[PDB]
Amino acid sequence: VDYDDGIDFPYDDPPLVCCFGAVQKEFVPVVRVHDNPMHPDIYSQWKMLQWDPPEFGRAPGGPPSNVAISHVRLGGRAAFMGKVGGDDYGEELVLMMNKERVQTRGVKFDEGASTACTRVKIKFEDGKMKAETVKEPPEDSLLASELNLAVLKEARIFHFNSEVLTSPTMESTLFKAIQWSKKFGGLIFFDLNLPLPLWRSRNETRKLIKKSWDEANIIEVSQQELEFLLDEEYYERRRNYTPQYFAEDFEQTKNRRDYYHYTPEEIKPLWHDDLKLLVVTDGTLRLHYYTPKFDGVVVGTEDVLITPFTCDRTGSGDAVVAGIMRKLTTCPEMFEDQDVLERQLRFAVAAGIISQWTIGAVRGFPTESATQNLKEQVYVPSMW
Amino acid sequence: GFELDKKLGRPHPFIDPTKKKQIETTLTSDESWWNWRKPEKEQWSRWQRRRPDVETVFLKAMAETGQVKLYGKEPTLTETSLYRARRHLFKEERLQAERERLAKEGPMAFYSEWVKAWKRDTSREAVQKHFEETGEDENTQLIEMFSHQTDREYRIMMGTDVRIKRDPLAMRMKEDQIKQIWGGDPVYPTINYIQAPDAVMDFRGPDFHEPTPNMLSYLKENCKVIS
Amino acid sequence: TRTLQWKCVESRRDSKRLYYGRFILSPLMKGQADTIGIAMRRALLGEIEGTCITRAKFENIPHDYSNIVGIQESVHEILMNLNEIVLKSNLYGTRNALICVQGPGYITARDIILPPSVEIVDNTQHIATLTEPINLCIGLKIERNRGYSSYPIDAVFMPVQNANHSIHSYGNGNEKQEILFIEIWTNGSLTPKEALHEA
Amino acid sequence: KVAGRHGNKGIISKILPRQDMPYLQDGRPVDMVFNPLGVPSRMNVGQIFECSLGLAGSLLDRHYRIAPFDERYEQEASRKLVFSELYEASKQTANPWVFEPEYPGKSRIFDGRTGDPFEQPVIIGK
Amino acid sequence: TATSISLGIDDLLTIPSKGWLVQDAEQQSLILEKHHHYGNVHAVEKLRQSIEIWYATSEYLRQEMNPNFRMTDPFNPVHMMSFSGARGNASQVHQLVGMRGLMSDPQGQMIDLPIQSNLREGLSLTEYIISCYGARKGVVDTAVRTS
Amino acid sequence: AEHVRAPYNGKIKFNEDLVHPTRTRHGHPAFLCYIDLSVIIESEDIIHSVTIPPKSFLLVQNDQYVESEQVIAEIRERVRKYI
Amino acid sequence: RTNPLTQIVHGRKLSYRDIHPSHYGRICPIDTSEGINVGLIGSLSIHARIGDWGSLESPFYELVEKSKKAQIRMLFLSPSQDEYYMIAAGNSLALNRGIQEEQVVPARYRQEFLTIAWEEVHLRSIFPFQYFSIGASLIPFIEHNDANRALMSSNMQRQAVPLSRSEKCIVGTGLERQVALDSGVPAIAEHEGKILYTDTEKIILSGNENTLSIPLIMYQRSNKNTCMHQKPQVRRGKCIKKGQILADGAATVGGELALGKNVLVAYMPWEGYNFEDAVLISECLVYGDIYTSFHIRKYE
Amino acid sequence: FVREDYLVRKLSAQELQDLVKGERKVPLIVDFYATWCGPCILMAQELEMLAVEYESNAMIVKVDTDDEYEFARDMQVRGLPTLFFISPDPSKDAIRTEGLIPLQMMRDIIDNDM
Amino acid sequence: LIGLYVLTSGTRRGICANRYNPCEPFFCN
Amino acid sequence: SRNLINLFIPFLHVEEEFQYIFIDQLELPPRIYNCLKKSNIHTLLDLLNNSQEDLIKMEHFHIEDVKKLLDILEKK
Repeated sequence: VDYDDGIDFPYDDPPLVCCFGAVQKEFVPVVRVHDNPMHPDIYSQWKMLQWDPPEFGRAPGGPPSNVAISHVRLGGRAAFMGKVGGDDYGEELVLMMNKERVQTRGVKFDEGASTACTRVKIKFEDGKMKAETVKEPPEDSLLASELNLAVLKEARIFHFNSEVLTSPTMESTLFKAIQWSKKFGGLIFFDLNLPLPLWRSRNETRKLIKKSWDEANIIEVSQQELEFLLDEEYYERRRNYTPQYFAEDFEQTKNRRDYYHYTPEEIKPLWHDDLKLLVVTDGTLRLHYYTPKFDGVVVGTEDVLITPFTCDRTGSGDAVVAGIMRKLTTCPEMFEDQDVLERQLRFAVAAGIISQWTIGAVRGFPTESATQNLKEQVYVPSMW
Repeated sequence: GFELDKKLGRPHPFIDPTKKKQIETTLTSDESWWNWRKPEKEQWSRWQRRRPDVETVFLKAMAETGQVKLYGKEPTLTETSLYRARRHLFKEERLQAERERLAKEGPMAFYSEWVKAWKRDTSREAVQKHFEETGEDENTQLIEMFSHQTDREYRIMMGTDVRIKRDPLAMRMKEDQIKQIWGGDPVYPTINYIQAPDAVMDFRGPDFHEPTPNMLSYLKENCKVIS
Repeated sequence: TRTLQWKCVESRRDSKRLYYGRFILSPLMKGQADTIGIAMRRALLGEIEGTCITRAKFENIPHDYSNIVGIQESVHEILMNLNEIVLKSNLYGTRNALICVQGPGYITARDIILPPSVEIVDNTQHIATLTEPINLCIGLKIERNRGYSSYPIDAVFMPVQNANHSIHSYGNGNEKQEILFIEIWTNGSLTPKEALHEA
Repeated sequence: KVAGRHGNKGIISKILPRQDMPYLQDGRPVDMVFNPLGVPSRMNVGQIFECSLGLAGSLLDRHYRIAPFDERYEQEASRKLVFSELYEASKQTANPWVFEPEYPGKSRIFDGRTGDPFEQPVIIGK
Repeated sequence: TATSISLGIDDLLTIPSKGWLVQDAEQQSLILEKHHHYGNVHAVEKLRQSIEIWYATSEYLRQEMNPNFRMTDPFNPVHMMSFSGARGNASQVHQLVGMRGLMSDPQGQMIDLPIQSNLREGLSLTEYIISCYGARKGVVDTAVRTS
Repeated sequence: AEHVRAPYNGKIKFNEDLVHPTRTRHGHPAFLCYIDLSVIIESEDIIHSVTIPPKSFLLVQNDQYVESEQVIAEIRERVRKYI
Repeated sequence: RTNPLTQIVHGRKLSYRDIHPSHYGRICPIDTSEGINVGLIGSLSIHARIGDWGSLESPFYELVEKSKKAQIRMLFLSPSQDEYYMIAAGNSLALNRGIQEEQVVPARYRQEFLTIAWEEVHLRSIFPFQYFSIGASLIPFIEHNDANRALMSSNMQRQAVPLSRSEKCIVGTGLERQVALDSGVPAIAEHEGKILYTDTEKIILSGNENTLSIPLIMYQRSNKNTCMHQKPQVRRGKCIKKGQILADGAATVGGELALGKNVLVAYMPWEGYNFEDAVLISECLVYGDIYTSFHIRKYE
Repeated sequence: FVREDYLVRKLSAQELQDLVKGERKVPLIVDFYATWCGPCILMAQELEMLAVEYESNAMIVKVDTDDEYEFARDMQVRGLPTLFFISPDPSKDAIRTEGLIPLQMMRDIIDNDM
Repeated sequence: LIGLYVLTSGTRRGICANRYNPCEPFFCN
Repeated sequence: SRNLINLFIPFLHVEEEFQYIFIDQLELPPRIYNCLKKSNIHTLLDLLNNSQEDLIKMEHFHIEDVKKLLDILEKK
């Protein structure tokens, strides 16, 4: 807006990344309707949905603090920008991030608020129960004057989710943070992770995210989010088509799973000038990538049935994003070299796979050497 | 050069580079039967990575200090096999260098490696100068230095015990070198295995079946036994 | 002043019944440190005496595996709590001591009536919990002995929990001198320095 | 008669005073001494993995509950788990004898009778 | 006692070339299995090749085991126990550091799945089940043999 | 049976007109050797010769590249199979 | 009733010599008798179940095509249906330039072993303890043991004496907690509520205006003259769910089977006192009461 | 004769409607969950323990989002797990929490704000 | 048998005794 | 016997006569904070485990920076 902040410094390696939003424990934001529910009380059956998940939950994302923790464990450096209350739960969240060696100088305390607590009022409009927000939680109440500009000056990637778009206060604060980061040369990473309200209608969501979509240099979306934003019914019809008499080629006879790679012309409504990399994730199975110059897909895999009693997919979406951010900062040729980009994205695939082998997102985030080991075990040496 | 290194046993290529030749051209998969053709795509193996071991780690550490020279950046299976046969010779060389270094610097300078809190100059001349200006001989100063050593540092220093004689290279290896002995972190995280030693098993956790009803109470509940 | 010196280089108090000491002795001629080390270790672990409760007499108890109304613990649990009580004494002979208490409350080691030659090491050591205003009288016998052994109490008299020593080269081979370190762990009935002198 | 969980069964033949037992580089005497010639003939290597990991757990205040056939994750999974935990126990407690880079799982121990070290390093564990 | 021979994971030494040999046998099996599916070899030819290639690989590992010890680790504890004649033979040592080879089902025939691993590396679950055929038969024969 | 393995890396050299084509019991093409064939491997340092005795299978081809310890030659109940 | 393990495995025995392929996942290939009944008394596998025709059934994970509801993918297969499914026990952690569905794994089919592509696999065996009995499933690092020693280990664990003081193993397989729960040796709440009173003899638990008194076994003799004894594992004011542990029995600590002790061990010859299977021990195991046990003999 | 294994009741949106409109004396805690959500397994065990602690001094209920998706969205549920703490005093406003909060934090809300 | 084998396994020889190509005490009884 | 006794006489000789408070929660200048992480210092226990002489030896730490840290330290 006006000037700089802090003292210019040689800025130790690896380059810092900043994660913006709400620090929460667990809290899966992406919620849709699944048609295969287990017993409502016997939660010992619910693990069967971890190894036959709904498609929107194949590699779930989470709060931005998950990405920061996962990024640090993968060998990077990260700082979290956000607000917590001055109560005991607020200290626990900060102590969790300090233990994981995430910088918390960008975390502001609000001594008059209770962490993760929203005051709402219950109404009975048209014979139905609804709630409306009376006072937002401290997590969604960071002000622009409370931004740590030293972090925004140092950080090379600014990362945020669409959960901040559900808060009037955070949305205004978000666009001041983006302005500062761009002024200092930072790249903007938009990890969509649509919360429950934003799944209601395509047109309302497209209007709501359009401004933040246009400010982003890197975007990660799931296959379900991308199809919802373009046309959900066209792609479902496309998946359900079966030739009447004979297959068009030998591969169509095998009745394999659909890994459709969207053409850059289908993606065109969502492309803009400043966008450097679009990644569409089909869990860890496929990573479709799109650049101004080229596009392609990285083939991955998953194995949660290798450990049926400890598998938990929560947080695996954050590990994939953290793995992308770890390689983008240290391998800047990823943006311009296709072969280099594919090799580096296989590192992100491996991180997602390991993350699904432990109960709890933070508890199961993998280290760099474990991720590198799994990548070399899974892929043939020519693909490393 | 060569043939003098070979005669003396100094590090040298097993095959003289001057008297080394290519292997011409071999069958190019069009002059070959099907069973001898290379697959078009590389095949996953589970044996595609070299097995980590102690010999690989020690040879690399010795290559960086110059004690040996290898053909390339990473030791071959031939070089690790040869190291296994002669590894005691190289360790003896390192142990001898530590003995000569102690005899040169004196006990104060040598053992101050394991007394971090000691900030006085530990050179032989400083030890002598302290003795003249204060009357405390070298043995008195050494006893004073060891009074500032923690129990953690003392246990590390036990590698210099004259009966233990730990490999000096082993004593100064960093964590990133050591963990390549087994090949780094396990892909399956160890936190899955870890349990508190004083934990009480929660029999209503997700990995437990539903509680077993009392057989009599179950029969009465389903109306097959009357009170 | 002396050419050959010894000193405590570290003395630590981990708890009331866990004492640690480290000692240095230098300079020694080659081979002397090995002779001192093994002889000192064997003396510390096998020749130092201690004193503890050797038996207990209960007033109205059928056997040591019964229960008493008003005591949370059983009779057998009482004996184990008596077995872990650390005492100190310099004198020999079978002494007797007494527990004569009225509940409810916490019976600890500080509630033992000790003869003038015997002392308790840790006051807080737990004996029993009384949940009723009852009368509990227990007679005790105490001995000072070596090694290890009304209801008999399996006494382990040895006060040195562990010992260690290391030998390091003093330096250049003028006379290939050596440095000896000795580490001692005791149960508080005597300090590590006192154990070193007694051995 | 005593036994481990790997078909290693033994009969107690001698009870020694603690000062006669072999002892570690921390000074602690061992509680039992097993014949190492019983392992190659019986081909039960699992007791070697367990004893090393047991020592690491005791020094780290950890217990381990490991489902069988961990090699399905990767080659030498048990070796990686045991060696990494041994190293962590050695680093955290400052007990370098617990993980020897020259011969992981083994350490030089001393004769309680004489104080001399035994010539070759010995596998120790819990 | 004074020397104190022991046995660690590191002492269970596999010969350096096992990885090369196992990978070569895997490649030949993979190519033959493909051409079996194409109809270029028949099922008996595939059966013979699988048994014979892995038996020869296992026998070559056992042959090279002693010279590797004699040349590179003469005082290896596992080698000294068997080579001196004190305890154990090459076959039992081969199970620890070589490969367990091919097992036979109760009705004479062999199982068409070689056990590539050894006890130090750890058998896979399928390999372990196959090895239970040998264990069950081994005690049955010994009970019959003494009777 | 006995298997002849390559003692060095290199290029196999022999006259394929001195041997008889055959199909092995594993379904592979090979040669049958009824003479004392001289097979040459040209390695990185020297050139080395392996004598192939008669009544032996030659599993490699002329000019083939072989690795050390690779099987190159073989010196040499009614069961029912259901598919 | 020697120990909690012997109580639980006795009822799972199967009385009738060779392992058959149809046994996998139903009858343990290791746990058998030693002597002349070998192969004629076996054990049921951990996940086995008796079906609707007196047949043993084992659960497998079904790999279903794209177009099917397939609510529960875990299905129990009787031995007749087993031969005609392609059952794989490998994993899918392998990728080359091709596609994952074309990678090959070892599988069972028609009572033999093949190597097929993943896309031809019908079922997966995914349970870690599927193929073995309880005794074999308590051996950590069992895949590094010869299968003959795993049989002798199952027998020895059935001869283990409960000790006066009990202690959890540092290293276990994770099945120890299941044995503790199913043995009935500990005390488990039949009702939720709060703990009001505990002593040596009883624990008083009250929940939803209902008070329960649960007696505790003290120094009770078992079938084989071993000592059974329960110690409270809860305190006053502690909330309990139905089915949670209240007291620890003999050879059980914190809801886990605890048949032994963790002791410092060295592997070396010592003057012939550990010749063959002989074992040399320290006096500290004697006066420390590490391996002291109670034995109650009844005379009539 | 056999005590039920689970204390927390699952309610429909219509059933939850009448419970909130009707007169209440104890604090009402409403849990939104889904059987496919991994963290809901952990939350389910904490709420069962909270039900044992608060026998009749609180009422714990749960709502499945697979069955009452529209109702959850109108209640401002942004993700799972989500808890609503509704006071028996009709003037006081309800408290919505997000994430796997500790059991002690639930007790403080019920005791001090409910 | 192992004790006798270790006892009578003599000195290391050749390249196992010296790092370099060489281009001991004497006892009266 | 005498030599053994002489070895043990000398022992009888006498002689003539914050973990849970991290740097991030302290409102420190960007230059001070970025330098503290340069030395792998995260918690205030590690900050108080380093001497004033040790704090100077690290790159880009000045004398005025030490005083500002102590001024803030006295305030909590």
